[PDB]
Formats: sequence, C-alpha cells, structure tokens
Amino acid sequence: GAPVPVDENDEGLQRALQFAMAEYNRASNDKYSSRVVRVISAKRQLVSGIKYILQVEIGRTTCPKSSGDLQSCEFHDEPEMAKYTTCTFVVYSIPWLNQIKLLESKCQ
Repeated sequence: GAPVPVDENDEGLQRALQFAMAEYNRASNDKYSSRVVRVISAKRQLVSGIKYILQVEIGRTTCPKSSGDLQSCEFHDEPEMAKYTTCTFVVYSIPWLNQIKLLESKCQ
C-alpha cells in the first residue's frame, strides 16, 4: 500500500551498489568533468520484489570520477552552491524469483 525507508542492516544491498558505479561509468563518458558528491536519501518500494529510489547530488569537476591523480580537485572553482546536478537511482532487487536490475538514473 505504500513506500517505506530502507534499513542499512541488510548486507545484500552491497550488490546493487556495483550497479550504480557502472551506470555512472558510462554516464561520465570521459574521465573528468563529472563526479558524485553525497547521497540525499533512499526509500524502497515493492513491485514483486523490492526497489530502491535514491536521490543523489552529482556535480562536475577536474577529477576522474571519485579518485584519480593530481590533488586540488573541485567542481571548477568554489561553486559550493552552483555547477551541480540532482539525480535519482531506481534499483531493482529480488532473490525470491530470480531478479535484480537498475532501471536508470532520473537526472533531470
């Protein structure tokens, strides 16, 4: 009948995590200009199995994804409130009937 919050006590979600790291690998194409920052929240829904709708805040920068070479790093100057992009992940996961996927990343 409705959505609910996700508990970080289940270690089975550590798999759906490797999914977001991939969709992101093809979303940043190059190796610079794009970079994630932090998570905004996460709620799980049900549709046969479970689903994880997250709201991430990704921005641009002079680094290759998370880590990389050189140091400095930054979203081009000090745009603590500029140059950014919100997005939401919709993961799918269900070991009870053979299922698990990654719908997509709703980013604008």
